[PDB]
Amino acid sequence: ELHDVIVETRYGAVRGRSDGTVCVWKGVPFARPPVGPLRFRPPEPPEPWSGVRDATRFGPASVQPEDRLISNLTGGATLPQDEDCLYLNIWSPSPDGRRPVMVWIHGGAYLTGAGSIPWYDGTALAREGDVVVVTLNYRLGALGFLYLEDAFGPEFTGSGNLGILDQIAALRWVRENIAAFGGDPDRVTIFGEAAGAGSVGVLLAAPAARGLFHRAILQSGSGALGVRTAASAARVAARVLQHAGVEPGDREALRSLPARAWANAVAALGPGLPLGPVVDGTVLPEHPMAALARGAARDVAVLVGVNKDEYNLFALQDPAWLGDDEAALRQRVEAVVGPAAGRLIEFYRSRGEGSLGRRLLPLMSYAVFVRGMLATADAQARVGAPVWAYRFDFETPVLGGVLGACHALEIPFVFNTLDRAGADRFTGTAPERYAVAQAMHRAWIAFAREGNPQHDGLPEWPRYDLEERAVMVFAVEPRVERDPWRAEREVWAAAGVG
Amino acid sequence: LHDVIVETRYGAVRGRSDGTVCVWKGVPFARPPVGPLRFRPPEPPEPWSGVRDATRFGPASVQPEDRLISNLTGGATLPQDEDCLYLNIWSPSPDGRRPVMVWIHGGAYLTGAGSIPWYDGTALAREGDVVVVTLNYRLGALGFLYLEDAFGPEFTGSGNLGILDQIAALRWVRENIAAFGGDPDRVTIFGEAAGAGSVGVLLAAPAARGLFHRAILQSGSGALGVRTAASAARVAARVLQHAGVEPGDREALRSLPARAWANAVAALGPGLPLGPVVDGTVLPEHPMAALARGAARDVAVLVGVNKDEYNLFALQDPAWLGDDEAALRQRVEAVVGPAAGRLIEFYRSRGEGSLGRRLLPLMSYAVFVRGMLATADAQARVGAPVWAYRFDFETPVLGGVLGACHALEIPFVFNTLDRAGADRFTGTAPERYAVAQAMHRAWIAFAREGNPQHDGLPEWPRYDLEERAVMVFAVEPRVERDPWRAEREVWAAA
Amino acid sequence: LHDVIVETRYGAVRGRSDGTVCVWKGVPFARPPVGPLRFRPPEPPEPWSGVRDATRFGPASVQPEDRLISNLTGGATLPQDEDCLYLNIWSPSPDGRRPVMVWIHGGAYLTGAGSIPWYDGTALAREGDVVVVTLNYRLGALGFLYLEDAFGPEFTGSGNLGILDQIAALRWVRENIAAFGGDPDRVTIFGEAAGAGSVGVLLAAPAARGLFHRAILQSGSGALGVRTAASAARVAARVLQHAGVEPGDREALRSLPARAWANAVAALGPGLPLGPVVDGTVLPEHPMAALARGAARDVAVLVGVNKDEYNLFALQDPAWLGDDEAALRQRVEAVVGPAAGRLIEFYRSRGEGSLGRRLLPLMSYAVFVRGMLATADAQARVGAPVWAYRFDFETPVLGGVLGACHALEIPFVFNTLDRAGADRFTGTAPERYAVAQAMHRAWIAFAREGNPQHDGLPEWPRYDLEERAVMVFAVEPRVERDPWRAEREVWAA
Amino acid sequence: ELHDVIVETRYGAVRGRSDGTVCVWKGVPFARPPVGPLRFRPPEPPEPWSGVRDATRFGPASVQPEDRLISNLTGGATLPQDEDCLYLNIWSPSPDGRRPVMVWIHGGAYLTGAGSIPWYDGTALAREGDVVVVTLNYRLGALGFLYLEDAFGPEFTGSGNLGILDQIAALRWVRENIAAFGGDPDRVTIFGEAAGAGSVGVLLAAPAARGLFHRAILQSGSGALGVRTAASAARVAARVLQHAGVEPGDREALRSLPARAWANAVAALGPGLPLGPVVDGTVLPEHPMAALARGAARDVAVLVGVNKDEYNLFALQDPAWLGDDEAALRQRVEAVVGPAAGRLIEFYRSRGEGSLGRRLLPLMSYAVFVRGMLATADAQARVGAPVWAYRFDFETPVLGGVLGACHALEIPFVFNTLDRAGADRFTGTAPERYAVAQAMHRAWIAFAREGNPQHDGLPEWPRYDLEERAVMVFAVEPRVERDPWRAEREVWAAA
Ligand SMILES: Nc1ccc(Cc2ccc(NC(=O)OCCCCO)cc2)cc1
Repeated sequence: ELHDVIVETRYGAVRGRSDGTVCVWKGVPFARPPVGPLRFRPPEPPEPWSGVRDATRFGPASVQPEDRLISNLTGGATLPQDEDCLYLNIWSPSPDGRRPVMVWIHGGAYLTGAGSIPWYDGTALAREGDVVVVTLNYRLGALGFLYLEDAFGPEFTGSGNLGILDQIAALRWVRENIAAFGGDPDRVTIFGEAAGAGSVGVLLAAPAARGLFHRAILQSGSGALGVRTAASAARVAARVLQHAGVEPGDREALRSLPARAWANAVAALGPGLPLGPVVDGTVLPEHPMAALARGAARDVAVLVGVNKDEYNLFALQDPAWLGDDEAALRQRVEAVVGPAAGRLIEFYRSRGEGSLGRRLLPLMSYAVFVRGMLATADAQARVGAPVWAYRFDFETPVLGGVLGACHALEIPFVFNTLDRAGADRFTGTAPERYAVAQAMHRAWIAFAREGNPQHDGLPEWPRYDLEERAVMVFAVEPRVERDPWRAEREVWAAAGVG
Repeated sequence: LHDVIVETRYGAVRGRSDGTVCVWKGVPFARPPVGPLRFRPPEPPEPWSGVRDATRFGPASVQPEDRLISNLTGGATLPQDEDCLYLNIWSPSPDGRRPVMVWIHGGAYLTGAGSIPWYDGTALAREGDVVVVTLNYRLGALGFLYLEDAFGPEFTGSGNLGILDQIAALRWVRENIAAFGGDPDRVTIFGEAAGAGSVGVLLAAPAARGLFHRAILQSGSGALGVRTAASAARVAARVLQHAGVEPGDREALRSLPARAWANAVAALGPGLPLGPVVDGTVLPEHPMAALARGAARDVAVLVGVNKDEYNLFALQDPAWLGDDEAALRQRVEAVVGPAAGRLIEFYRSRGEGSLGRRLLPLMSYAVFVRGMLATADAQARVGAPVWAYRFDFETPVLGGVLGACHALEIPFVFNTLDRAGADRFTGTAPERYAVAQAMHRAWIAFAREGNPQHDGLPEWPRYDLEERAVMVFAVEPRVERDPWRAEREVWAAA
Repeated sequence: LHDVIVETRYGAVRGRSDGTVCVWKGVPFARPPVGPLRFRPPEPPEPWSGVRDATRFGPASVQPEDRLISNLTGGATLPQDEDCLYLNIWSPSPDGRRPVMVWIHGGAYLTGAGSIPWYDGTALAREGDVVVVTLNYRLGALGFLYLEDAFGPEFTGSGNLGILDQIAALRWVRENIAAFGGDPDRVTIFGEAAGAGSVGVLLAAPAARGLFHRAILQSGSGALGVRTAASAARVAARVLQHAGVEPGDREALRSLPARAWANAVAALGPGLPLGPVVDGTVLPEHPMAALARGAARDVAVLVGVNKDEYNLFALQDPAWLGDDEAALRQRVEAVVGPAAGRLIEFYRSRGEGSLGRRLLPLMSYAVFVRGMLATADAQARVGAPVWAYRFDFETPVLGGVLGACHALEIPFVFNTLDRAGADRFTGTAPERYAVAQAMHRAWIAFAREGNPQHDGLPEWPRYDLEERAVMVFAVEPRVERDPWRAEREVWAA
Repeated sequence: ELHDVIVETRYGAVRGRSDGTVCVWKGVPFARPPVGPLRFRPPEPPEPWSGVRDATRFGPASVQPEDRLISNLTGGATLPQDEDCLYLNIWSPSPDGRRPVMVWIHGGAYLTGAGSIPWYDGTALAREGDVVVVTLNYRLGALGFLYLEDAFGPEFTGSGNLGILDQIAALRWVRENIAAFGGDPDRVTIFGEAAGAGSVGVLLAAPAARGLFHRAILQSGSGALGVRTAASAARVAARVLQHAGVEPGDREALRSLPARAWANAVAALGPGLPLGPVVDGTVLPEHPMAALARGAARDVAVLVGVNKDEYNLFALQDPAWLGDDEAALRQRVEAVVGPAAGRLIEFYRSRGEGSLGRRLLPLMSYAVFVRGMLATADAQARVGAPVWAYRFDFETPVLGGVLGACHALEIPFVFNTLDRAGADRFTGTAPERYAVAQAMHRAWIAFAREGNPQHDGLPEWPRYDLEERAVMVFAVEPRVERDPWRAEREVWAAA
């Protein structure tokens, strides 16, 4: 029942596949392959081709270190990978028409992820919403985010944010090329999770990105999340360069090094967030939250949210977050909040259950996730942009119930990909989950369509405002909660850090 | 007893009437799925000259001997054939446009038939002035074998062949029920267990749209048994290996004796191996996703469970009478997996007596209750009329170990308590007859007027998110609001 | 606290006594294997005149971070250098001739040090009047990279540089131990996990013979981590490609920073890539084949495992705690291959909890339990004295999922429960003191008397094929006969 | 009538009082007063005195916090305190004779208590048992158990165990001088309750205590109970020093600070047992359970036991133990047992009857009390030391019987001091208490004199061993029950 659909981009015709209800194009190039001279340089428009370019198979992902997250609790796979990775994938109802478009930037801490990830499959989104879904690749890790301005001078300006430049390039392709695949360029929605949600925050600042997207969705991330100063990023690059063996100012060595050595050279740094968005002063002139506050996205409508137990996912990576040892927990908190650690540890210890660490995870959830979201939601209300806010409370039962409503759990609900690549393992197989999944997926569609996420599956969902801070909670029973983090908002306001 | 002859679109059929009710039995709604037609979508029956007998039941679908209730009950093995696609009609008279009740029997998608005496429509027909139809759908591998991997796209819908027969039966009812005195614009489908599981699929199924206006789900839901295509594809290979049919061998697929499929499927073991599959054609999406979206907003639904669903299965596996900690824990994990430990902890503390007895509500909640409650709330949110029930009448038999077990409610709705072997299942208590009537008239009311309210019952509000009123079937009937409130939270949270 | 000066064959070294025990730290037993000495067999240090400080620990071998244990211990980054060939001596007095216990640490041949606090020999020395040596050996590529094909004949034996270092430390102990209060002819070698894996190699290795009279194997065997020459070359070729050293590029090989080798090992991926190699010289044949022939017929053995070793590795991979069969099948099949179907079926029926949790014994048996019993069988069959143990004390951490996890016995054996964050590893139960003492004292009695029996324990029979008696450590010590009889049947067939 | 009886200690003559059946000396110093310079120093033998010293009145208690848990229920007045607190009290039938000696080390969590408290009154034991009874004061709180070896350097080594050192000084005094008061120095039994029992357990680990006792009784406490590691005590000492306003290395601040200020600083740390015996590596070379496991007390014969509802006393402090609030109860349990909390609560909830807190109270009894008893008892049996186990099941009916057989209830029973001020309120007024007391009062007497607690008022009382795990139950009808804690020992060990 699968049939071909052939469409011509400005650069060339591509052959994709349709069953008559949805068309899918995979591995469509939105930029020139960023290799050789183009490596550590911004994306350029793709080179034109004669003939019909095959889009039946997914394009190779950016060279990345292995992430246990994909392998351990998802069957997942080791992603097929290549330095020539600048490809996008399209799901759309029909090439005739002008449907709203949803543009997905994946997370994974700026080190991992792909648009091709099975749970990001756009078949359900395209069918349900009468919308177009695009997933794209952006350069990751050292090849994507190494800040070489201090190390290698002006020729590497913007090197800190080349992945962001990749996301900008893909958005330009959407505005330039999406019509051929059945989309409307004036109703484009960008949505991302984790590092992708960070990327959306950065995109919201970037003057270069302006006018590529009316609406943005930031899931389990914010413009604060992972963003770096030029100096901090310059030091990281030197540590990275040293593992690579590349002396600063050595152009021959930087091109010569194998891409896999670049992935490993970052991997040697150790667990955490070694690379992120850089405030380089060109691509990112200022901190994204600073630009957010000044009103850069006042015209843009934004939907932003977090999961109830955000940091709990990382306990799988770092098992100390289960122990009761007080000294170590302080050390982890110190890195997050610095000198204010003493004040916050005292507050959170009283609340919650279990070991001190179990009670401390909400502190971590707030600092990394909730603080960014609340700042994001608050900033928009002042500037007058319509904004809606959510918390994902659906809890996976696997691994004892320690995870709860953890980081990355919410993705199958938005994409309606519960059945995709045996997701049930991560979230469980409870029948109620379809209802909440349908509630979130249709809300996102509703937001992408009319700038209002309301639909019939959900109770009346009010706009987020400074006064009442209404939050829609996705759970087995959805409800709207006003200022749910008020205690957390105020304590962080008084503890010097918020 | 006088003969009654009716005309279907395909031919005349001869039935029987006692002057109160007319019964037509083994009326064929589809062509025999044999030879080339085997493992293929249902086809219209071949026209016959003459008046075809509708006095005798057709053969049942080929089945293993389950004997779960039959060992307790007087019940005996049904005659079986692959040519089993027949429906049975009881009606007061062929004249008229009465409300129609279409019954989907349970048995876990693997056993049962419309010919089972418990599904006799005489009582429903006489009391409520409706036409009641009972039907056969294809069971097991011949009904539900997912062959798309083995033989490719050509056998699309193999996963849902039994549901397609139900649709064909529903299409037949629109064509022919007028001839027997039913109104095709008033068709209600009602089922128990796997029957109810099929009912939830029908609310999703696009091809079923407009073949019915109402649904009744007993001890089952569209959550029950439904599998993904990948999950269904793996099950087929195990059945084929026991069958000894190579994937891609069409001749061997046809050459194989029909009985071999029952053995091949049965050898795999207890569970819900086969059920409706979310293949994307018959079932485009999981049945539960359709309920939330409001696909069944048109349909008035009556959904419920028995008070002690899981006790029935103790007849094969007797641990549930015991206090033994180790055995009960392992059983819980098989059904609910990672939540078992904590779930066991919550249920142990409530109630009295043995651990198994305290644990059985957990298992009732996992298998049956969860689907029923999700159905009602999806309907409540979209505002479709929904009523909920719990059946609390318990059987005295077996020392009361069953209580209000799975499948006990069947004679109560059908007013067939005095049918053979029903009382062995239900006991012979005098109080049971009023209980059967109280459910029965609310069942009749739901088909006839869309509201199950009647004089025997207290006021029964529609199910809503806020109050979640549920009618409790008991010697003294009462509405209980949000009876599952405490249990709802713990499954969702930690 | 006073300085103590003690004279080794190579030089004077300055230790310290609290009045009860004397400790020497950071005593060099070989020339630092740097520069030209890098990737070469260990050589005795150049002698020095005068007094060197031996109050401070030597540098550890360069190693990847052990996040799994380091989170539980909390320890800062380990000071590390290619110049890492140091051992540490605990003695009641430099005067005397006591039996000697020489410790080889685990860490999968890439990580660890003698400087790790759990291995502190004071409690054994103070309680047992024994000399304890803890040592560092070259780790990772600098210890175990097979370079014979890649860089030619200068690197004969390069697979076993870390094993050669252990022998060199044992030679230095032989000549110099009398000076530290040891008897150079009463030496028991004991290790855990990869340390016991080296012990198994030592029992097999011809050159090791006579450097030790007794062996203790905890959670390890001569099978552990050992690669055929063929397997080692395959892993070795990968490392250079990661490293960016071309084969034959000798100067780049010597010039490359030691940290860069460790990064290259991490790039190969998770597992046990590096280990002792059957090069035909250091290891003429496989340790288990040599043990069966009688190569270690002289050596007396105490051999054992913990009850639930593999639970620890579930922290890295939660699939073992989860029910996801395909990953578990991929995980189980990779070590046992075709046999896993039945084994997975065999284990599935028995036990409690998740499929992976029920499957966890399968991995424990494949990696540890089988090698232990193979080692014990050979020593009994050849006529060597051998004793067998199982450690059943359970950690309460992480909801008690770890149970008697891998390495749990280490604080009990050394009686280092008081050391920082050991109680985090072991919990706060008082019973542990009594369990530690049972482990503590029988380890002492095996070194001193050659028999693990002591008055606190019930009758401990020698492991033999007839009864297969194994002493079971728990809150109440008991002997269980043929405890794995059921599991032995299934694995063979 | 009370008339003077005069005996001369090595340090001088003492004037005590005889009723013609029992002689008592109060306020006898076994060490020079640890005040000023002697503060934070090991006890020093008293300077000898010429003359007849007044021993008619009890000596001052160690400076200690107020007690309300039992003091409010019974009615105790505020204890007289002074930094000069090192005094002991002797009960003896006559200065003539060679009796066995029972020396009592009181509980109070190393912060409170005294030997002079009426419940420990030794009159009945001497009169009934022909034994010498000594009760003593040891420095408490900050002065007793602060570990200053790290904070203040070598001069304060062993400061963590001064209270333990105070007890040792008294035992030496007993060895040298007890024959003067009509006792035998080599037939000495030490006995202690709660923290007192901890002191007895700890003393078994300490080398100097060896030979100062021949037998030991540990009641509702253990060598694990309250004992802190060198780092942990250093943690508390650092917290104590900050609260005190004493800079590390400032001896002037250390000496100058008022004793109450030492008590006030400790209170500010918050609820629990901040101070306790320290494994300093001098006084305490090893953990007492390690010392038992090594066999250090293999020759010492021990009698050890617990009460049925030890932790119920704490219900008076915290009503949650009567309440059904799960979240609050779990946090108190979690603080103690950490990761192990969840499974044991399931086990404990599975057993028992009544409220959630009621089911969680035995959890705290076993963790804090029962497991410590068993570790001591189990260690003793292994080395071949004679050991005996008991359980006291008599329940107080006060405040609705919710306390049951609470912690410390046996104390008046052991001494047969039920009529002493404030004891009837704690035990109730049932007639059955005397019958249970007589068997309990006499069992301690018989063990001290003969090393065996057996006597006629009790049924045949088997030695506790690992094989049978026999435990004598004291009740209105006393009975032997075997392995009464069987379920807990397995569940606590196993999973
Ligand atoms: N991913 C992975 C899988 C299996 C193994 C097997 C293994 C691990 C360790 C040892 N021996 C050892 O090193 O003992 C200390 C435990 C590791 C702490 O660094 C043996 C086999 C290792 C890593």
